[PDB]
Amino acid sequence: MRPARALIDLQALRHNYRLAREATGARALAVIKADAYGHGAVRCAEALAAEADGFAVACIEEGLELREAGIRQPILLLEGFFEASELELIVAHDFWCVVHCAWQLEAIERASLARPLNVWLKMDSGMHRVGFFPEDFRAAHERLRASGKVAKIVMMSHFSRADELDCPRTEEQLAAFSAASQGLEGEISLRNSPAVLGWPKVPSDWVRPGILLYGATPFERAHPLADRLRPVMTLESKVISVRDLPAGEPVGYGARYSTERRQRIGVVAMGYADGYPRHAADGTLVFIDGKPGRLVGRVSMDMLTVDLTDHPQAGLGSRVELWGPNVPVGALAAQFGSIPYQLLCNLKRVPRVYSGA
Amino acid sequence: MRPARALIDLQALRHNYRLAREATGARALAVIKADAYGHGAVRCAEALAAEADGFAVACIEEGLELREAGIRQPILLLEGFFEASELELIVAHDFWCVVHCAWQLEAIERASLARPLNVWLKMDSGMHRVGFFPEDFRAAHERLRASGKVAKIVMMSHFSRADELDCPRTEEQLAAFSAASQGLEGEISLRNSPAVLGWPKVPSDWVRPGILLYGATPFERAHPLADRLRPVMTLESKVISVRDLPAGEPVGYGARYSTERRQRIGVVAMGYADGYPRHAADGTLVFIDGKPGRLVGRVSMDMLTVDLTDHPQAGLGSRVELWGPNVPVGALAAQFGSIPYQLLCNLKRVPRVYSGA
Ligand SMILES: *Cc1c(COP(=O)(O)O)cnc(C)c1O
Ligand SMILES: *Cc1c(COP(=O)(O)O)cnc(C)c1O
Ligand SMILES: NCCCC[C@@H](N)C(=O)O
Ligand SMILES: NCCCC[C@@H](N)C(=O)O
Repeated sequence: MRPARALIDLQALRHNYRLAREATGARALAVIKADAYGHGAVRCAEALAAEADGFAVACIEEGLELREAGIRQPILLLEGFFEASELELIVAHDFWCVVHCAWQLEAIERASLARPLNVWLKMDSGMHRVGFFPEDFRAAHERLRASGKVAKIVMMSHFSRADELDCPRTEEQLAAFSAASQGLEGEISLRNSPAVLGWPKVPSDWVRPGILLYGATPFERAHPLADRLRPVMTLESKVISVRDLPAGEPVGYGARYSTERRQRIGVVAMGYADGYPRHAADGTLVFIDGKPGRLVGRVSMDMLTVDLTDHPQAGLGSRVELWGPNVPVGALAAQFGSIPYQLLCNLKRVPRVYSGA
Repeated sequence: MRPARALIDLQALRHNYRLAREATGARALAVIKADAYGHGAVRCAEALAAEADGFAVACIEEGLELREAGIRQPILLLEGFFEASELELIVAHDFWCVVHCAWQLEAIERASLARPLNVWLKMDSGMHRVGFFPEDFRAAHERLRASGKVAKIVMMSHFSRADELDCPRTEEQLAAFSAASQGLEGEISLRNSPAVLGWPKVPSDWVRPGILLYGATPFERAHPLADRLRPVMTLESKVISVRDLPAGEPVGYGARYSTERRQRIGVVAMGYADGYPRHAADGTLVFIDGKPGRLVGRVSMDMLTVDLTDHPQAGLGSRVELWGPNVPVGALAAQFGSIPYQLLCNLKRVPRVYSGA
């Protein structure tokens, strides 16, 4: 069969979750939306179940997936419900539910509920994605309280630029949040991975680490705490064909790359349909049999090419690391204006082989 | 549940397959590797089964998927086998098999085979991906013939730049192929979608249309025949939140976009984990309730934002077309240096709803 695969190190996952808790002194929801950012939500939840305060996902189906698999820890629906008809199963499966807008509030007020809802009331404190404006937040809170449909309320917001350590936007958003929620009782939840790792003045009773769990830094440069993260996914394959070429020969579609000299090229069983980025430029780092090398030629749907010229011992069957502990996925992604989040989420087709369960 | 979904129009698929056959007068393998470029290999094969000469996939597992579903038409493994241990099931499932390199040839020569193999001998005629060099092709052919392990041989190659209609690389590759295969008996197979649509002087007994099946042109400009293709996938969702903003307010992560004026923004239940590109720039075309609109703000993993200011009738629950028959997926992709192939292949999480079966 094809030698492509994605290794998922669950010990590394636990390590990274623990770092988040230790750094903050807060309860932490492991953010495992989008199939744990491509790593496998059920398997990652199972691995964290014994020690996690809870999980967070994008929608009720991701939530139900976890419940069907036997996850009993709290689960937060980060966007709430999309249809009011979801409410009976939200209550029955005991999902914690974000409320970010007026129509959701109204649906709760007129809904017939078997048990009260645990609501995470979301404020738009400056990212202008979802949530109530600061000036509308108090009234929303009082309406949840008055409804008799709501048990606890957690007050929440989310940062747009916490990955920019020299940008004060995070400070501004916190100030707006604190001013608009002042005097309201309940826990608060503000911090994502960059704020957990890099913004120690930001408060939170509940933190919400996503990308750090997977061992990719959200930051563009080294950081003493993010430096301690352990990459979870290794995307790897093998060389399936070798070719000797004279200089000036085009490699792959579009001839973006031509051989610079007489070279030996290896074809690898990996391509953009698997999630490896088509945008990866010539000179992109790869590891070949445990040594640094480069990608040359445009990535195809199923296949990619690497330079074997300075790797005389390498050839057919050599192992190639596309990303992992030697080839950081975030540095790769930022090369062409992406973030590690996207590449990890794009993982498809290849087997996922879990270790450390 | 979340309103995101991908519509797959199987009538459009059949239409596009038929165009390829009609334009060429050749037998056509429907290329449905990578889960039919994200559209669903089994469902697309089932839809084409009654009229298709055959299918082509990337590997034995994609082949087996089709056989398990009851597909009885020929199936070509475009990269052959990755391990010689695949040969017994290749023979038993009657897979046509590419042979592109010496180690595969050698494995066939020493393999014990229950039935002979139908081999597509692949030449590297200038793309320098897989296949035998022209000067090695004849000897490879004679070795297959002499082995007594091989029934038919189809002589094949593949073009690197046929999507560039003003580039003579396609002509050069054909010349090299014809010169090196001259006098050898058997059918030939050279044409992919751009060569089917745009290079009528190129011969082929078997054509291999992939991207045109899905109703996306491989070309950067209009073309009379590619213009007749019908988009197969519609990626759509709905507006899940609306927000009025003053001018100069940042929208989404990174604040790449700030409101230009007083605006109304809508949050859509679609993001890059679903396959919608994170690279999509502000001003990207979308269709909102059947009318042109634009994307503003950076796309998030699960959510994206659109400008509703000039859409006074639109709001909560409005339908948004991300790509499809009004919003061409190829034009979107080429905006930021991608191709339609990648975006379609990246489809994840959302339901696929087939019509026309
Ligand atoms: C995705 C998400 C997170 C996790 O974000 P990271 O930046 O990956 O840590 C936390 N909170 C919310 C509201 C999210 O949507
Ligand atoms: C993917 C593939 C095709 C189909 O290509 P399109 O450009 O999508 O038409 C045809 N032949 C080979 C060898 C392929 O790998
Ligand atoms: N068919 C065009 C799409 C990209 C590459 C593809 N030829 C592959 O088999 O990898
Ligand atoms: N969590 C960061 C990844 C991108 C966006 C994500 N916040 C969403 O819920 O869409």
